[PDB]
Amino acid sequence: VNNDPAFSTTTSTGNSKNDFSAIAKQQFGVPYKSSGEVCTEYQQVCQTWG
Amino acid sequence: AGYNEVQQKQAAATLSSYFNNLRVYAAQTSVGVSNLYYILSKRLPQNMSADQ
Repeated sequence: VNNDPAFSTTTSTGNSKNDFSAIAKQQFGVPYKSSGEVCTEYQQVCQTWG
Repeated sequence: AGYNEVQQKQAAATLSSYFNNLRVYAAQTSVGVSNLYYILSKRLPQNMSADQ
C-alpha cells in the first residue's frame, strides 16, 4: 500500500518519471529461471526473482 | 492539502466565467434599465424654491 503513488501520504511533487507505473513506484518483480532470464512459463522452472 | 494545479485552475476559470458573464449581463441590462429610469424620472416632481 505504501508503494502506491495514489496512496502517497505526501504531495506528488517528487519524481513523476522514476515511478514504475501509475499503481506502484517500484515494481514487485517477476519470477526468473535459474539463468537470469524471464520465467514466462512454469515448465521452464523458475527459481529466482528478478 | 491534496490539490493540484490542473483542476484548481480549471475550477477557477469556471467560477470566473460565471462571474464575468453575470457582470456583463448586469451592465448590459443596466443600460436599458437606466434608459427606463431616465424616461420615467423626466416626469417626477422636483422642488425648485429653496424655501419649503
